[PDB]
Amino acid sequence: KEWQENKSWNAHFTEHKSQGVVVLWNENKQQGFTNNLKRANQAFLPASTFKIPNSLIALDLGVVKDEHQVFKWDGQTRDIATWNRDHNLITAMKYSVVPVYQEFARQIGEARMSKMLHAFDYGNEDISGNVDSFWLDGGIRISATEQISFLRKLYHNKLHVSERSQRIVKQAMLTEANGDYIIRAKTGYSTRIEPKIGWWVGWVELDDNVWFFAMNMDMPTSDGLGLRQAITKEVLKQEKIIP
Amino acid sequence: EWQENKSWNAHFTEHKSQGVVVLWNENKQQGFTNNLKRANQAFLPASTFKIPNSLIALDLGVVKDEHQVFKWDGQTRDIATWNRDHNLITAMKYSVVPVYQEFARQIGEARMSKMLHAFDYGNEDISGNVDSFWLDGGIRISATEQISFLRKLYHNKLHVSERSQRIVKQAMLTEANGDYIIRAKTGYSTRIEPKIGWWVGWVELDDNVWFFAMNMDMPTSDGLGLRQAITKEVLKQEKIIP
Ligand SMILES: *C(=O)N1C[C@H](NOS(=O)(=O)O)CC[C@H]1F
Ligand SMILES: *C(=O)N1C[C@H](NOS(=O)(=O)O)CC[C@H]1F
Ligand SMILES: [Cl-]
Repeated sequence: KEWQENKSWNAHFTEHKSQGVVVLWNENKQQGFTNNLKRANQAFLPASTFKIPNSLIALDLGVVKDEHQVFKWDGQTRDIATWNRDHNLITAMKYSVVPVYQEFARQIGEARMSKMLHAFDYGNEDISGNVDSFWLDGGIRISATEQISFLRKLYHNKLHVSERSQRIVKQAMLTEANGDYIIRAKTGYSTRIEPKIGWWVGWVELDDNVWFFAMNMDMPTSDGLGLRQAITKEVLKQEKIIP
Repeated sequence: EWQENKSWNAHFTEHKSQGVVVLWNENKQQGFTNNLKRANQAFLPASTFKIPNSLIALDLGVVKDEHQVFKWDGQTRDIATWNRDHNLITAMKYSVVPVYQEFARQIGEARMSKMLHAFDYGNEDISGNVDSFWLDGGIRISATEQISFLRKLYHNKLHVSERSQRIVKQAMLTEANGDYIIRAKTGYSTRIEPKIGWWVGWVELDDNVWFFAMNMDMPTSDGLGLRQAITKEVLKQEKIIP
């Protein structure tokens, strides 16, 4: 089959009194796997996973020159300590620094953002709402399977932006690497509009294959945020993708 | 500019080993070593030569990109991971000599010689076979010369395309987590005394980069793990990694 439902993965959610979906895509076999085919195709606010396309657009338009360019703290002190400092594209991604990406979005502006998301075939392509918040409380919606379609294009340098912009964002997505695998990914937490959900989207690079992944889960409180990565890794371990 | 810290000798002594670690603090423009003399002694690069080889092969279009497949020739060699297909990422990870021998042949002596001059790489001498000179030929490079070369690569200042430099830095990816990223290449000079192990690269932190280059005497393959282990003991002592 091209898509396979594996309800056995539901145990990794229920074991934590959680609900959500993991979607995997085996690039060599062109085969997908999920615990929940319906939720795999349900569209949600992307929240901080939108830093991938936002970074790409900012780079391709020269809003961001390169991964070294420094974005000065605005002096407004905020809840998350790591945000109250200067950043570059690498640290802004790592610490998911909202204010930096709000400024990128304002400099990209409404018209270029809407055109680029259409060029990317990104989710419902709807940027209705505030130009500097629509991915957290506007009209944009993307499903786990749509996140995978977008990430496969980025992985292959097939998005309609320069190869250089694609290579810089994939560098900035680096999360973990050892002698067994490389993960390039981005977390999100949709907190403003119900339902509150966590995201983790990206891919696992092996020696001879790539496994794309997109997961979301109900996230009523920040208490469960570590389960985004932990449930994903339980599934990757079950499927013998990582040791 | 250069500070000798003989207190690091304990990390070699403790493992009944001899060698040099060179660190470079990019933000402060300050270098540190256990041994100024050995830091400036030139050795065969062995598999550390895969960095400049990769760069030249990408810049000339001998390698199209990091996905291009180099087919196994069906000849069983001693290192099991070599006996299969590779791309640039796995060829570097497993240090696959046959792949790089073929790159060196397609590049040719003339283009190889000019590019190592452009890189100011070691003694820029490619005497010996086009496809072994880094293991038993004329090319030699010191730990301090590795750092100069790596700093250029890190900044995209080598005389090759930006694209070539980014692709090789991707191929050098060795380890990453929430505290650091290491981009590096191992080597083992086995043919001509002194038999040594290399580990060269850098540690990316949020707010700085620490370049490193280490070699150590390696009389048998037993000690190869010490290249990374001793380097990490020094990085942990200097509070660079936890
Ligand atoms: C993004 O989804 N953000 C920014 C910040 N943290 O994001 S992340 O899940 O840690 O990557 C707070 C949640 C939301 F506003
Ligand atoms: C290069 O140094 N090589 C190739 C191979 N392994 O190299 S490495 O130390 O693992 O990078 C065997 C020794 C030497 F010929
Ligand atoms: Cl990378």
